[PDB]
Amino acid sequence: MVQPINLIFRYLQNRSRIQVWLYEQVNMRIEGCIIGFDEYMNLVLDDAEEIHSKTKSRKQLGRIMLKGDNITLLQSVSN
Amino acid sequence: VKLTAELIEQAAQYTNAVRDRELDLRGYKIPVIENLGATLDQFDAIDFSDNEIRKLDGFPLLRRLKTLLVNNNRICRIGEGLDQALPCLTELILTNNSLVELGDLDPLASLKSLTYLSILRNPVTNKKHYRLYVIYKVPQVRVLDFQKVKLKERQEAEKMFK
Amino acid sequence: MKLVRFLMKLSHETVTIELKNGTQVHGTITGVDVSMNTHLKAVKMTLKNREPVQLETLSIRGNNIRYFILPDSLPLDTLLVD
Amino acid sequence: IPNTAHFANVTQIEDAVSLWAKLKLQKASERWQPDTEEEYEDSSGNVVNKKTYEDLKRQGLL
Amino acid sequence: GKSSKMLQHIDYRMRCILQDGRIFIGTFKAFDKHMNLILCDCDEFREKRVLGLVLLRGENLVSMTVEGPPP
Amino acid sequence: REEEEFNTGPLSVLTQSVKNNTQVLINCRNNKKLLGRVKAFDRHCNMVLENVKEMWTEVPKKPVNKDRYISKMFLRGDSVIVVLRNPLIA
Amino acid sequence: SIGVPIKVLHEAEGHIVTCETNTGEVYRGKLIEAEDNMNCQMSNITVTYRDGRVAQLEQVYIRGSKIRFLILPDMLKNAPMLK
Amino acid sequence: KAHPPELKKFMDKKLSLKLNGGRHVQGILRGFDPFMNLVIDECVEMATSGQQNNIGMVVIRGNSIIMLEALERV
Amino acid sequence: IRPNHTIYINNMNDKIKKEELKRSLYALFSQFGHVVDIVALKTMKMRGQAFVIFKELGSSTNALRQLQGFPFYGKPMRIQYAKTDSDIISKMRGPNYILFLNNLPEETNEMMLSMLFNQFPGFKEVRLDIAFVEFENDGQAGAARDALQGFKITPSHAMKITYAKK
RNA sequence: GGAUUUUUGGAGCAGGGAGAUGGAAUAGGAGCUUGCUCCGUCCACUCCACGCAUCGACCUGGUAUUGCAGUACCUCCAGGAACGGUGC
Repeated sequence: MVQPINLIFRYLQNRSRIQVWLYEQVNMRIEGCIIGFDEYMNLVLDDAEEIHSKTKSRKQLGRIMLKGDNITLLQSVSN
Repeated sequence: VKLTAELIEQAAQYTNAVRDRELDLRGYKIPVIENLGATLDQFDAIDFSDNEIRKLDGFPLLRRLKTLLVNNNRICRIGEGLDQALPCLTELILTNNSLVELGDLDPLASLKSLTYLSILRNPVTNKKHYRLYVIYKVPQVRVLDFQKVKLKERQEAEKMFK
Repeated sequence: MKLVRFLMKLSHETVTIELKNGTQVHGTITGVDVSMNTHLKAVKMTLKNREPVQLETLSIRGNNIRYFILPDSLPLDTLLVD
Repeated sequence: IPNTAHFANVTQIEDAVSLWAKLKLQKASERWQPDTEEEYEDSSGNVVNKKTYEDLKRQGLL
Repeated sequence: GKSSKMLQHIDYRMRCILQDGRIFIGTFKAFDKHMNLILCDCDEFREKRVLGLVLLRGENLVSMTVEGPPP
Repeated sequence: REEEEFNTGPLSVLTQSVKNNTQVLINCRNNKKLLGRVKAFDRHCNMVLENVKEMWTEVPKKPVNKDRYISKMFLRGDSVIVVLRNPLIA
Repeated sequence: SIGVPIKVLHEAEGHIVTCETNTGEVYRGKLIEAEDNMNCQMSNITVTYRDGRVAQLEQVYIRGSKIRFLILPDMLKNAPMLK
Repeated sequence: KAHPPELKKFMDKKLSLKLNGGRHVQGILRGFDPFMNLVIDECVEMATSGQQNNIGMVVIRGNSIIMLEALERV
Repeated sequence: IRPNHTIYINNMNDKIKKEELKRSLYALFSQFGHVVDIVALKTMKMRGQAFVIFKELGSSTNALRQLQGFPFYGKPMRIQYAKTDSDIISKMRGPNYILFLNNLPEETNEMMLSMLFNQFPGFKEVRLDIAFVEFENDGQAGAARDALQGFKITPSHAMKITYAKK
């Protein structure tokens, strides 16, 4: 049995780039490197980028504090 | 034993086989259907079988009334204000009644929501071209005497008496 | 401090409640619980682009109520003292 | 259930109804009920059939 | 205090309006802290839909009113 | 603990509205902005206000804007989206 | 700690019932597992949605978060549900 | 309180999960959580045109979980 | 087959909808009595057949006798008695005064005679190929004598019921 | 007792484009009635991209099943698409 909190801790220790999809919003997602987490699934992304699938654009913001109530799915990317 | 508010408040009401709120008013021998305002349109079907009602009239405004059981009665005339009191009346069972002429079916044409009508075991059904006259006078009815109305019967009703 | 104790002491008053779907129900507040369960008697409800309907009783939940409307002669200064 | 000395110091409902069923069975058993308890031999064959109750005899003699 | 708002309408036919615009008219038998309504032999109006015993959750409830006398 | 967090956090921005009797605006999720003086607040942002003015815009379903006034009202903290404090009472 | 509709849903496990979701999906079948948080796990279930896409699956699991209503048979509405 | 969901029988089984906004994924579950969070290793998501895209090990939260159908006989 | 409260009609039109056919069967059965339940399926095993369970057995017998071979949606349905008892009925359940019976089966017990006489209301007692049934009411005994004159019970023989003499 | 399955809400808003197309009986403004011209609100038809694909309910014709049960729904073929929702 693999826990999701242990997988999030392994992804934060590996410092790999992960993409987070929003809830009830399939057009725009976020992508970045998760540095830390909390009990409320609050992600701290360094040099994050908002990717819009409809317009095919990417806007960088930097240090972003994403709440866990909006992130619906999180996948690991190689970029 | 006339139909009053105390007889309607003491009558049994439950769910029928079609999952509709039906009140069983059978076994009362009411000579005239009246004092139906105590139900406050809370019943979807009316079970008035085995009664002595002579005219199907005197009913108040009930938008929830969709089925009316008038089987085993002596109904010989229909009221002209049936559409103003029951706009959502779709089921009308008038089997074994006292209807003899087709002219009593002329106030029944005002019910645009009526789709199922039963006029079996009546002397009006034994007359010549009774089904064609019922199809021509009431085009909104789809099932007449447990029989589906076809296009050929509608064409025969629209051809004659046009 | 707690708004539930202030809302529970507003019984026998003709108020109005506007929901999130645009339906406004005006009536006399008769029962208020800890979960803001508003039980009113002889209320009038008007939905979005619909006709107003009068009911003898109504029970609206606390999560479905968006805003409230109190009369101007309501003692809000005296009812705020716990 | 009638009030008798049998239903004394009994305070619960179901106990009372069960003891009433018991007393009913006992008394109804110990009476003499001629309708079901009787041996008639009808004159239909007049030398047979003594298993006739008190009701079948009237039906045969009617 | 008394909490008799839900106990007075017990074993009675009530019509509850949903958030999407549906209306379920059924006999309210029991409730809970999450306002879970159990409507035995309920009808769905918006057309008539035969449902029967429908256990609707309290999250999709908006308003409830009395429909008629108890059966 | 609770009083220090209410007087030192964001709720102090509400507590400056009831102590000094200032006017603040509340933008809700129904595209309506109500400007008024906050009279009673709570931990769940239950705002009971007096002398409120609510403005919005509506379509015939060109559209047009509209506004109205209420003597005393109460709004729950769920529908409150934005709360802005500005020196508008002076 | 356990509600009476929760107890009625737990007592109706093993009967042919249906669960209509908030999106309109109706999972129908035998209720194999029914927890206190309205978690309905069914075996040999059938999907009849408001979309109408009727299919048959071996196992389905619908949580109580997006569950709108539940249609149960009237075999348990008489006893011991009479209060 | 805080009872975990009954996900012991669906462990290491290929199931299809539905997420809000009309999302569909298919993969093998690798664990459970009391907050209904599921870890799907080697998951494949269905696009709008119908093509399947492999996203690898993903984590789906319980706030957007709609329905999980087991494609294997348990 | 013994008469029961549930009457099963078969050889009907299976092209109509299930709810419309159930409503038509309820409207047909409402003229003879109160219909308690209507069981109608459209599967491959129960295609084109349905049944109506009523409160009284006499209304179901009158509906089976009157609507025997009646045209229903173009096809003449055949009505008959049910083989087993209904679940709803099992859940809800749990001239002269003396009548002379002749040519009665010896294998029938007193419970079968009580179930046969239960179409009439409550009688005084029963006496047991000859039998004597005495009722408490004169009209009930007359209706039982008029109903059991040639009844369909144990069809290897014919049962005859007549009024007793003085 | 406002941080994922119930009560302090992730809800709000808008229905593709064109055509010397058609109508506001009593309800638009301006060129300061009436007639005409212009511009930010619908329905009916036609054209491109019957908006698209899906399944359920449903209507016509042909066709198969005669079977004793407590039910999401129940034969198949072809045409039409009045309805529902899903993703773009």
